[PDB]
Amino acid sequence: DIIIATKNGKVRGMQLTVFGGTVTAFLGIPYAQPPLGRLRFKKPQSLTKWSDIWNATKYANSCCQNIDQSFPGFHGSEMWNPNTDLSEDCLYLNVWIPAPKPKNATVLIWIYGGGFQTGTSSLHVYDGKFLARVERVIVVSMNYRVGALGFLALPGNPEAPGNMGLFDQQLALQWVQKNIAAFGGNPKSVTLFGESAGAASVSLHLLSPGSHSLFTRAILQSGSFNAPWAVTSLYEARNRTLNLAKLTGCSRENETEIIKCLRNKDPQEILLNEAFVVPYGTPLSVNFGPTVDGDFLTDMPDILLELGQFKKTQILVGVNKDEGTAFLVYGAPGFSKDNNSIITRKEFQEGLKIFFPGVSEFGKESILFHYTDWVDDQRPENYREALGDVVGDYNFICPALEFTKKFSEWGNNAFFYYFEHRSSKLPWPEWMGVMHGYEIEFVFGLPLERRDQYTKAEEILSRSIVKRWANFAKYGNPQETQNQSTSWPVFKSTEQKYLTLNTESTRIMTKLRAQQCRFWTSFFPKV
Ligand SMILES: *[C@@H]1O[C@H](CO[C@@H]2O[C@@H](C)[C@@H](O)[C@@H](O)[C@@H]2O)[C@@H](O[C@@H]2O[C@H](CO)[C@@H](O)[C@H](O)[C@H]2NC(C)=O)[C@H](O)[C@H]1NC(C)=O
Ligand SMILES: *[C@@H]1O[C@H](CO[C@@H]2O[C@@H](C)[C@@H](O)[C@@H](O)[C@@H]2O)[C@@H](O[C@@H]2O[C@H](CO)[C@@H](O)[C@H](O)[C@H]2NC(C)=O)[C@H](O)[C@H]1NC(C)=O
Ligand SMILES: CN(C)CCNC(=O)c1cc2c(cnn2CC2CCCCC2)cc1Cc1ccc(F)cc1F
Ligand SMILES: *[C@@H]1O[C@H](CO[C@@H]2O[C@@H](C)[C@@H](O)[C@@H](O)[C@@H]2O)[C@@H](O)[C@H](O)[C@H]1NC(C)=O
Ligand SMILES: *[C@@H]1O[C@H](CO[C@@H]2O[C@@H](C)[C@@H](O)[C@@H](O)[C@@H]2O)[C@@H](O)[C@H](O)[C@H]1NC(C)=O
Ligand SMILES: *[C@@H]1O[C@H](CO)[C@@H](O)[C@H](O)[C@H]1NC(C)=O
Ligand SMILES: *[C@@H]1O[C@H](CO)[C@@H](O)[C@H](O)[C@H]1NC(C)=O
Repeated sequence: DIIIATKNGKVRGMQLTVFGGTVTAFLGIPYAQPPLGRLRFKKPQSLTKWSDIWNATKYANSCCQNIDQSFPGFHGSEMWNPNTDLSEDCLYLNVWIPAPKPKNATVLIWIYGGGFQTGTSSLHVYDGKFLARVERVIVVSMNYRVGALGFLALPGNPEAPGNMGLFDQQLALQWVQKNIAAFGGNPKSVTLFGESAGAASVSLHLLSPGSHSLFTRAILQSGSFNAPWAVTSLYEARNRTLNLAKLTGCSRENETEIIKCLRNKDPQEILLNEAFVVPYGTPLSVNFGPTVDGDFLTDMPDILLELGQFKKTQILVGVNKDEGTAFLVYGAPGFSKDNNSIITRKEFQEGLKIFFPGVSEFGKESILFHYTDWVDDQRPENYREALGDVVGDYNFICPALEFTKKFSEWGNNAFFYYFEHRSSKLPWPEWMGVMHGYEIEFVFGLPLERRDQYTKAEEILSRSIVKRWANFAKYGNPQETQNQSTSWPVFKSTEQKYLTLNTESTRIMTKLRAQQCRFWTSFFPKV
């Protein structure tokens, strides 16, 4: 029996057998007043103590959110949908400490992704019990608000200021500062890590001053704030807020009266109208996301980055080979998870209209120009592979590289990886490759479980990734010093070296997607 006393009360953990060892899990610790009733849309209010022993023995409610209904029954897409009840009462976090209780352990804090509209910390692929067991780090994850309930913004108006989901996270980071010492964790050695919108959330904590003192280092997996889907403009955020007010009858004229009106609508009514607040939509459409609120973010983050105004520390940043493929079966004509999705120039051109709806005819032509100079015109998958690369280079790879370039320029160590291993278990078709989101199980040491059908080569690759991530977290340097591993160079805006992760040879390469990213980063922004 194990009971930790937090500043707000006592909490009872539970015991987990992992790899002939024992990990203690604390699942579902409240970290704020439930944002219910008059607290909907407002910032997370601090929590009143409890006298009891909170039985943090089961994952808490996931936050309200629309569910991806594109592949019922299919574990490839369903493994990402929430696996506890949805509920506005969802501000909870989890703690995996190694047993025997550590003394002064590095803390890893996981922020999930999901387009800022979806996600939950209780996913099987976010299970921190492995990392605690193998590397004796403490893993913490939290649920934060998503969609309108977590990112609605009427600027200046505390009734709905924006970035509430980000403030949810930041209140969790602070819970860890005030409480993790009781769990055997060193609040002075905290590494934020996250994926996709999680990764972009991590970058926004580097920029936000109120986060400066809540963490030590940062890890950005397939995502950063300068990604085109990541920050909403103050204009759009109001249009999207008001358009939502029409669709729900809640359109008033006193702004606060509008918010008053939405607080009395049902979570399902708000959930069901979010989709239409944009006039056109793409599969990469963050309807309600981060904005420049003058509280969490003081200015347009693209400026803060450019002018060095961020927490000075080490970052580890990477992306997956085929970031873009998953999105093609959510709309692109001629694509399917269930055939080889060979497509034509005309199908290719039509999918550009799908993925860049507001872009001029010449913008769409320029994308076709820079991705169809076929080295070999014979290949039939030319246009299929091109579109995946379009979406992946524009939405994920290039913004990650540009962020690492820019952030390293102010003198901090940065390490870049390129994950190129396709899971031996992966349930999606082969034309999709190394998909967005499918390094996460390797980062969390799930292949370390030999009773899971992963190959032995995958066991090692996970084992090495878990070592590298932990060393980065403890000592700001992501090396695997013992097993004669390939050393991981720092990323310098000059030479731009990165590490490839794979089951065969881990190599050191240079200037990833240089041709493609000069286009996306210098030309295309101007069209
Ligand atoms: C700001 O919002 C208006 C309104 O959008 C319409 O109403 C919403 C509730 C939602 O259902 C949208 O799809 C609606 O279109 C936008 O103006 C609309 O623009 C679209 C573009 O296709 C047009 O078809 C509609 O008829 C327009 N309706 C009105 C009332 O103007 C406007 O474009 C939005 N601004 C931005 C920057 O997105
Ligand atoms: C690949 O499949 C797509 C998707 O269509 C569905 O999936 C198939 C596996 C099969 O069950 C189809 O009958 C399904 O409808 C096909 O795209 C369709 O293509 C036809 C003709 O090309 C067109 O009328 C439809 O509008 C398309 N629908 C969608 C949703 O894209 C595509 O033709 C298949 N291509 C190859 C090369 O196999
Ligand atoms: C990385 N994790 C975050 C993976 C989780 N799902 C997605 O990221 C995703 C979601 C998508 C789309 C297009 N529309 N929606 C709708 C969402 C958002 C709003 C309400 C309905 C649900 C595309 C993708 C990309 C995607 C899908 C499956 C997958 F295996 C890996 C992936 F990369
Ligand atoms: C919280 O849990 C208390 C003790 O839990 C029970 O006993 C221990 C030894 C374990 O076996 C555990 O799995 C058992 O459930 C309960 O006595 C107490 O009522 C619980 N409080 C709640 C659920 O509010
Ligand atoms: C815990 O340790 C604190 C300082 O050490 C920290 O850990 C190492 C790994 C580095 O990241 C370093 O920067 C950190 O400062 C002490 O101040 C603290 O009192 C220690 N507490 C206990 C209970 O051991
Ligand atoms: C809007 O309504 C609120 C709630 O009564 C009120 O306090 C606020 O001052 C109003 N503002 C205007 C401009 O009418
Ligand atoms: C190093 O190699 C041994 C086998 O010689 C393996 O059991 C161990 O876990 C490895 N550690 C890593 C890759 O971090």
